Amino acid sequence: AATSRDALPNTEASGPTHSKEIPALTAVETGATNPLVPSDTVQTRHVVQHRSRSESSIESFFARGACVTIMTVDNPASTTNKDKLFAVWKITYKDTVQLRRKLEFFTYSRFDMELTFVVTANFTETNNGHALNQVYQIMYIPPGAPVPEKWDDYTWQTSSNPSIFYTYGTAPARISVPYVGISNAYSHFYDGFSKVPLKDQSAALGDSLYGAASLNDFGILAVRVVNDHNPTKVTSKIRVYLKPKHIRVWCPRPPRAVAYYGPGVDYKDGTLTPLSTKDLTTY
Amino acid sequence: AATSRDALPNTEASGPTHSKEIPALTAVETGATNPLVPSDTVQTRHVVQHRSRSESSIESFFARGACVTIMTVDNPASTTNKDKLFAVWKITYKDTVQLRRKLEFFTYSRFDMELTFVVTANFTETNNGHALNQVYQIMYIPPGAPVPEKWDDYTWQTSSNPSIFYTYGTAPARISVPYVGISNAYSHFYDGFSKVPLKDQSAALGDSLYGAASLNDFGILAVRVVNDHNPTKVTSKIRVYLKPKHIRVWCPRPPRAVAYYGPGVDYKDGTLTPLSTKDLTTY
Amino acid sequence: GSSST
Amino acid sequence: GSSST
Amino acid sequence: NTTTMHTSYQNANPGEKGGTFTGTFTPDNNQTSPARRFCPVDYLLGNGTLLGNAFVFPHQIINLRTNNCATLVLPYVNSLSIDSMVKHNNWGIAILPLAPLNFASESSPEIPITLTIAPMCCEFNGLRNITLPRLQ
Amino acid sequence: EACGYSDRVLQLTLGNSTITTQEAANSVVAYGRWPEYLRDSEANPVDQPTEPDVAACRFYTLDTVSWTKESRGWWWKLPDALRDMGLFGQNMYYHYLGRSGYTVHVQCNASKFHQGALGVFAVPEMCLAGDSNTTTMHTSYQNANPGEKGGTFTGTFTPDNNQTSPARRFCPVDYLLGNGTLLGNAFVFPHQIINLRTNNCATLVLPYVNSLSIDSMVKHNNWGIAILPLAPLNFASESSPEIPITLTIAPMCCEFNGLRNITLPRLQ
Amino acid sequence: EACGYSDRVLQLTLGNSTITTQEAANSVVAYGRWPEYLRDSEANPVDQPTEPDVAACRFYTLDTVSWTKESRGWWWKLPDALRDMGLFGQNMYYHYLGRSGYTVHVQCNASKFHQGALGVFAVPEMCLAGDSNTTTMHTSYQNANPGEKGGTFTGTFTPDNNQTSPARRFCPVDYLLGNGTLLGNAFVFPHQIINLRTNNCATLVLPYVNSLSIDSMVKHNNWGIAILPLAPLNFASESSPEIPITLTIAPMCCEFNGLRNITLPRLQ
Amino acid sequence: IDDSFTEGGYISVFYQTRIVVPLSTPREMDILGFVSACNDFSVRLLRDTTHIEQKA
Amino acid sequence: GAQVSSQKVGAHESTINYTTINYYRDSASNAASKQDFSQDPSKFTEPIKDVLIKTAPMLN
Amino acid sequence: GAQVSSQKVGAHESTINYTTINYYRDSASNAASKQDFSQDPSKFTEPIKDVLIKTAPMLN
Ligand SMILES: CCCCCCCCCCCCC/C=C\[C@H](O)[C@H](N)CO
Ligand SMILES: CCCCCCCCCCCCC/C=C\[C@H](O)[C@H](N)CO
Ligand SMILES: *C(=O)CCCCCCCCCCCCC
Ligand SMILES: *C(=O)CCCCCCCCCCCCC
Repeated sequence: AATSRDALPNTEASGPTHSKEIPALTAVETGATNPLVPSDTVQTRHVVQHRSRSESSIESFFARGACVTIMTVDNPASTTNKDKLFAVWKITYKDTVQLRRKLEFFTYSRFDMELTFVVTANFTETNNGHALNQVYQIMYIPPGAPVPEKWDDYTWQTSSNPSIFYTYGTAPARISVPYVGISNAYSHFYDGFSKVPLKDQSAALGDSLYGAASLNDFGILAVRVVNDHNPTKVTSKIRVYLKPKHIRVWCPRPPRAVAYYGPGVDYKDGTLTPLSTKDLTTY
Repeated sequence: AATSRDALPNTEASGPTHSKEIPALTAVETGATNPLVPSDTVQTRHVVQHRSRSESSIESFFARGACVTIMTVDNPASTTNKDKLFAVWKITYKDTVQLRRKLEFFTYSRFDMELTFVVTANFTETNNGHALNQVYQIMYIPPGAPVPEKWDDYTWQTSSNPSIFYTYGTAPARISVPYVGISNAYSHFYDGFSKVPLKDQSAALGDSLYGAASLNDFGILAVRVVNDHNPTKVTSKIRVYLKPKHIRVWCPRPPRAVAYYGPGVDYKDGTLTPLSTKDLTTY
Repeated sequence: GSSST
Repeated sequence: GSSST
Repeated sequence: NTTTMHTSYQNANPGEKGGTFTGTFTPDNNQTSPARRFCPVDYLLGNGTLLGNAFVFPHQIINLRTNNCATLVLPYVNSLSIDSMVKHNNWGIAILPLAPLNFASESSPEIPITLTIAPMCCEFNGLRNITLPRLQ
Repeated sequence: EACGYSDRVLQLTLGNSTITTQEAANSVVAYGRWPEYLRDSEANPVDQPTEPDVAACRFYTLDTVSWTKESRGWWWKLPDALRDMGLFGQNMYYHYLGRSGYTVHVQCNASKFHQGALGVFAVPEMCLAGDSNTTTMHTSYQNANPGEKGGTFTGTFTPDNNQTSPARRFCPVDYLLGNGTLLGNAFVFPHQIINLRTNNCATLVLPYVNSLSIDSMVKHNNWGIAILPLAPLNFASESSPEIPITLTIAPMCCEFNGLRNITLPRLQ
Repeated sequence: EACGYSDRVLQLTLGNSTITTQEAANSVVAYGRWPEYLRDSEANPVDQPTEPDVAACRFYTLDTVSWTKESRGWWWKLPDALRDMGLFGQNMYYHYLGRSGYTVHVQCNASKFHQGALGVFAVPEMCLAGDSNTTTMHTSYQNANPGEKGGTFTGTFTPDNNQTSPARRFCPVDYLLGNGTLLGNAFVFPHQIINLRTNNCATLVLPYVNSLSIDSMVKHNNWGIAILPLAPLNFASESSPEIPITLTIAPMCCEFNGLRNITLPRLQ
Repeated sequence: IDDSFTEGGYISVFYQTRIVVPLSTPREMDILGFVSACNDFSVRLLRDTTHIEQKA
Repeated sequence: GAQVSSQKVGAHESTINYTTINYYRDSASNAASKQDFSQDPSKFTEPIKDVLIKTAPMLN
Repeated sequence: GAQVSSQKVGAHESTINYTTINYYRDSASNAASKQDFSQDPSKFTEPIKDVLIKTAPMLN
């Protein structure tokens, strides 16, 4: 029944003491933190406490859209030697660092995912030609479904994959997704492998990456400009924002202290000294 | 129970007088203003008063968006020697003068803040090139959070800072903010310092500005054009409008009579003569 | 439902 | 109809 | 007029001797060693607002024919319940001649002004060693 | 208690095994959750589980290691450290799936004239960092899984530069808890400290923790045990003191699903 | 108590200050009287008293002295030892009258291999003998009142023979309790003994004692604290052992009357 | 952040008496220190940290 | 959750009302009601310790 | 199907409320209520088998 926006406990007035009760003395070897409050070691006045922990609830701590990737696409002249660029991104929160670090204060999590898409475009060649307003197709390709090989091949039909057709210059696109994990929670850390190496099998055959579970965890987003080739080339970027709604988290962890180095917990030489010089008896 | 839109008191009819009652005679040394009404010194008729003070309530006096700053940004050609301009503004009502003077009729205030953003853009070079529609990112960076050094560095990820992605040519952007002060009211005036100079410490070390409290009072707004560099340069301006909603004010003050000169109460030589010539016996 | 002032 | 919390 | 908000702690805080108002603004032009003091112009209440409006602040007038004293009871006023007394002053007392001193036909009259002030309901928190401020 | 009972004097009995201690600092139950069997409401594989009970839920003692002034720390993974322990290991390798909780009892006595403090941490999903700066996530199954001998922490990161035949092992730097986070914060994980003047053991009761009700014990370790000297060993005025550290661990409420032929892993 | 409580382990909290101890020998309340404010039936000055409460009734630590095999003993006077302690000293020097009780906590730890015993005595009206045999009652205010540094006892009476410029100080001979009575009888005064094998502190709660309800704190000391080695310091086989002795004293229920300008005494 | 207006003051540790040891005992040792919040502790205005970054 | 309040009708063509529904959890997001109270000026106009009777001498 | 909840009103100008209607079948589409619960830190701060009494010796 205690809610996140409830006020914290009042300070009760306490006077002088002389007893066998020893709140100040403890033993951290036990694994416990001493539950003390100011009235245990100093004289206090009565204060009616109004402050609350509302903004540090798990939901409120995460209640923000974070950028997780930038996808690049274009629409060139038909005469180009290089193919029309469509983008392919393997969904993850580990390409950027900020949301990753926040989620990694915890070992496991459950949440509904809100994805918001901000789309910007520009001219590249110092031309004077124009381009009519672009429509973009953001196709979700779940693990197993055919990945596009060309900006215009059959897969963009999307009979079953979810697609967003976004019109340039309109409000940024947005969809929600349920908790889609194949486990009862998302694992931010997996201390294991996806294969057991057997003795009767070759080393190559039993091998797999440390800490990786499903190779294609959540599938792909594929993005294209739906408009046909245009004389003047336009390049666009799709910025993807992830917000974890309706979230639950388990098993707290110390936050990432040295720079991220890949999708695992690995660290690079030369980045291992976060702390700065400060003298023991200097304020 | 008396409300701001209630009619003011009726004039009661009053006749001739000859008594020891002396309403007209008073003594302003006491610090009081004589509470007189016309029927105290002249003969009056009965009037049913309909006028009200509804438009001069504190809320109604302030119920307007005031411009507090103009932020400049651009998006140049990629070939430019000069960096792409993103803007950084320390939040305040003291860069402009009009809302400042109104708030300064009072010493302290509490209010919820409504910020509205008007965004305009133009071409600068006498070119003939075009630019596709711009998206702007207005990031709130609270005191402590990393300030952007480049238009495109990691901080624009905003996992925890609030950001507005505004699309050019759409309705002006708007957000609300609660009363966010670290005190129980905003201080329009602070007669003090943020440091005590100690004798045992050097003068430099104990020094601080007169009337300034937290160096970074409310943080920063950082604004950028999210679109990549474009051959033709476009320059934009973001005009910020502040409206104090749900406002309370304490301790009235005489209004600013000579031109503002910085964030403090200081005045400049040559601006100290507001009043004009008028002869004592001239109407 | 509805408040009325 | 309406729930109230 | 080269630097705003630059009055030093020492000059902002005269202790019991107080400070005075001036009829003339006169800018400190020594930029090598700036005075760093206030220059409070009387008709501008020393703060850029007109003295005739100072009556919206709690006040009394000592008009010699009427009275020989002023008594103001002041509550603690602040945007906080409690604060640093050493860093921050809550109230300012400003005494200005609204009508000048005059006597008989003497060219140089003088009468004394004495301030007696009592703290009321004062309470303190955060006890430690004594603060020893740089006051000169 | 007035009948002599103490926080410091405990007896633990599981199966045919008993541990006694006269210098404990109470004992810890991770996240306040005692080990339990999988409930029908949370169940997932439908076949009748194997539950070996006293045959596997008993105290197994691993190889004793040695604490010296140069020790940087030790680590073990569960269930890996127990993979060769009697019928627990057998039941593990014969089944696709398995889940288990543990009582971990770390032992280290010295004397009233010695000093030092071991932080004993139980970490859920204790992913450790690799030795390479050319490839991430490349620690081999064999090196990730030392069995009962465990591994150790180092005070220095030193990258494997042999690109022809890479070592493919962890390089767990102690002040970074071997995973890129600061050791001073490891106390948010269930822990006890063996501070020689106060106590000679640590006892951690660990529930099965995972994002699943049951999983591959052979592919995945649920818990990591990390022991680090928070205050170094010291004795009288000897330059080279040594005291032993012994781990005894008991599986608790372990059940297995998906019986077939035995798994024979490539461990070297 | 069956929930761990001990006669030896105490916590004292006054104002913003706390003392802990794990080796006490209970604590003493002088004459069974806890400190109290002056009652209206016993009151004498009629002006509203100042009662500084937590600002002055808090633990003040005096300068630490050193116990060696040659130490003959130390003494302090109250309120004199506290005359320069924060707002207690200020309240004292601003008022004609003042009364106060005290918690006196003497601190001295060593090791199970050291030995020695300090008698800690609280004496009401602890009048000490002078250094002269030409003049009685001639110890100067300055020498009678050392402030927090206190004074010391001597094993030898040695008369000040400089009659031109007399020393005018005390010559307190230890076996005579510095006042002409035998030290073995000092136990009729409220006391504790710090016997190193048993305890590392003494705690004496002192009521205000006087032939008046309130008096001049600046002219008169109510209590004297005398610390004497009843059994000398000794350690292993060292010829020159040393252990520190620290005094921490808290005023209690202190009230002051007769406010004026501050007293500025001639102390040197 | 470091701010003089909202400064918190000073934590310090001192010898009250001294560390005393018998013979055959280490004469130097370590203490370890720990910090935690009380039940009346709270935070507000969510923001990005400076304790992690992603240059490039 | 609808709030129904009356308008003070100025120019005319019963009580005319208007409806308000709050769409957000945070009261900071709410519009201003403008349903404000007035108070007596006395704390500023008559701050004197002894109550002033205007027909009487201010000084006696 | 309207949900009416109260706001915790911070700055002031009864209980002020706000209204919420879900427009979609999937709870995943719903906004966050922010009507969250707190819990005691004990599973992390006091994970010990024998209950700690803070006035008592932690070790006996
Ligand atoms: C039209 C757009 C549809 C977008 C559909 C996205 C569906 C995929 C949701 C991905 C969920 C990612 C959750 C985050 C990562 C996991 O926590 C960890 N790597 C552990 O499993
Ligand atoms: C995405 C945009 C978010 C914008 C967030 C702005 C938060 C900061 C609110 C600033 C409040 C300024 C209040 C005015 C000034 C103060 O009255 C005085 N200087 C006294 O404290
Ligand atoms: C109280 O509000 C119950 C009556 C509901 C009236 C219709 C509400 C109109 C739509 C509000 C949508 C929710 C706003 C987030
Ligand atoms: C419960 O909702 C009954 C009251 C209905 C109030 C008005 C609903 C406002 C419009 C909702 C449209 C449907 C959303 C798909």
